[PDB]
Amino acid sequence: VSAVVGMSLLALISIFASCYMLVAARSKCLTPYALTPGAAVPWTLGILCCAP
Amino acid sequence: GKRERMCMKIENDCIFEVKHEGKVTGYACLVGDKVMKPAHVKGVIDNADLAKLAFKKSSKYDLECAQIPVHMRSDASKYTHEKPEGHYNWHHGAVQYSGGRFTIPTGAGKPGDSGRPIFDNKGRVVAIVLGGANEGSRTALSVVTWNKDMVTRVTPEGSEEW
Repeated sequence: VSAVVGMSLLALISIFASCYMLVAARSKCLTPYALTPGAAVPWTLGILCCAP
Repeated sequence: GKRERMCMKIENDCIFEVKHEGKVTGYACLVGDKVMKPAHVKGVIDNADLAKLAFKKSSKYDLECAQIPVHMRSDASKYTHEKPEGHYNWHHGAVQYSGGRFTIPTGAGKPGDSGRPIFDNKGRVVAIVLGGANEGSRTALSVVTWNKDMVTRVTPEGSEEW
């Protein structure tokens, strides 16, 4: 029971960290286009990442 | 003369206050279809619905941007990105742009005046001032531009934050 609990906790923490770091990378990549006045994200980028 | 009059007229409607502890600290600008506000200073915007909305802040670029409420669209500011070398207008005296650098003669700026927009010959905004670095009898201005779609920071050595 200790081994299965530890393995489950490790897997959950790994997937959580990976998802959080990926979404942080997305936010960092798409941040500068929202700051430029006017302008518009490329449709390819707007498809590969959900661009408002 | 009349140019200063029109600059004051547009400034009385575009730039907004930032308030803290009985003292004004910073100025926010309404550029194009977004709101610029340098993120380094912290305070309450002297407005009702401007401070009620949600912002997007970047510390790498030291700024924060917002989307206009639909009821202030007409109070635009006619953004632009062309930057010919030469003279430009500013609320505290004309600036000189040369060699990719912004220069002001000695200390024409006050410490805490970060956020003043700069207007071109036609009155369109080009850059927002962030800081300054004094050398000799001149001061180089660290500002941000809007070349194409990316925002570029230019900062000289020894720049002190305003």
